Order: sequence, then structure tokens, then C-alpha cells
Amino acid sequence: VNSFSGYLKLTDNVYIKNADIVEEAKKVKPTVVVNAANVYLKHGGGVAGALNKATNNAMQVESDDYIATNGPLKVGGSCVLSGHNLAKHCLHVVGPNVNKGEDIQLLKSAYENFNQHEVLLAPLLSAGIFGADPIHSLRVCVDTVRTNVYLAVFDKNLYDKLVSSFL
Ligand SMILES: OC[C@H](C[C@H](O)c1ccccc1)Nc1ncnc2[nH]ccc12
Ligand SMILES: [Cl-]
Repeated sequence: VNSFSGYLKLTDNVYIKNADIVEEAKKVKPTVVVNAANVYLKHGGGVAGALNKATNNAMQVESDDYIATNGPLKVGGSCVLSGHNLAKHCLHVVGPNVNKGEDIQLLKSAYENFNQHEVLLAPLLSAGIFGADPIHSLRVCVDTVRTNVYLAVFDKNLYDKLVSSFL
């Protein structure tokens, strides 16, 4: 039993809700919130910009130190950093950005990072401003993640389409 509320159950381990991941994180304070990161951990817009804003830019400050030490992430890769006021940890995961010409096949590799964590609050990787088809992202999530994932879909109209089209 966990403290996630109001989710629709898609499979044994995947759950979905129309919700603002910032507000969801602030309420649940999950062990792991997933950020839709880029390789530079520059949290300017989309989920990343919203999460970082909610941390009063502390996420960005921490991320800049991470990059200065370690260099950029790989597309498909991840790193674990602080969750600040939102979660214990933030798993920064880089899905491919279609608007940069990145290989959509890397979306599966991106979701594989979730399997290192028993329970996560997450967005649909590569959705929104990353330019991929969210129906495809949900399918890859369901077919790749084996741990317990609670998906927040910000857009209500998109949420309804993902549910109604879910196989
Ligand atoms: O897949 C990324 C997802 C896209 C979003 O659902 C969308 C917005 C407009 C049109 C269609 C779809 N972004 C988020 N998901 C959850 N919480 C969030 N908080 C801030 C951003 C955000
Ligand atoms: Cl987005």
C-alpha cells in the first residue's frame, strides 16, 4: 500500500492520472520523482522547468554542479539527484527529443532506468515538448517498466485519449 490516490490501473504495475506532477509530488512526497531531463540538465521548460521552479531553482544549482563534475548525460540515460522539497530523490531521465532529431528507439532505454527503483512518480518520457507520440510513450512504458510507476499526464484531453486508446 502506498499514498498515491485517484489513479487508473492500466496493468499490474502501471497507473495513470490526469495531474500536475509538481502538485502530485508536493502532496505525495514520493521516494522518487522522475524528471523529463535533457543531457545538460538545463531545466528550462516542460516538466523540468516546472519541477525546477517548484524547488526555487535549487534543482538547477545542484544540476549545474553535477554537469561540471561529470559532463552531460547520454540520451537514454539518467542520474539520481536530490528531490529537494518534492521527493526524496529525483531521477533525471533523458528521453529522445524528436525536435532534435534523436532516435525514438532510445525511448525504451530511457524507460529501463525506471526499473532500478521500486516505485516512481513519473511523466510520459519524450512527450510534450520532446515531440514524441504520447500513445507510443505509454506503450513503451507499459512494455518496459516492471517496477511500480504512477504516471501523471498534465493535459486532460490527452489523458482521456491515452485511456480510451489503451490496449
Ligand atoms: O509528456 C510530457 C507532459 C506533456 C503534457 O501532458 C501535455 C501538455 C500539452 C499538450 C499535451 C500534453 N508534460 C507534463 N506532464 C506532467 N506534469 C507536468 N507538469 C508540467 C509539465 C508536465
Ligand atoms: Cl512537456
